[PDB]
Amino acid sequence: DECANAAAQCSITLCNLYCGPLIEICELTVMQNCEPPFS
Repeated sequence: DECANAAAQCSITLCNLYCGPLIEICELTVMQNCEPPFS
């Protein structure tokens, strides 16, 4: 999925692109593994 890839890519800019509700767990995971907001 794109939402999955977005998290795997450590990007908020991808997270929001498709994750909808999962934006939260997406951003959360990206926080968890990485230093968002992605550039």
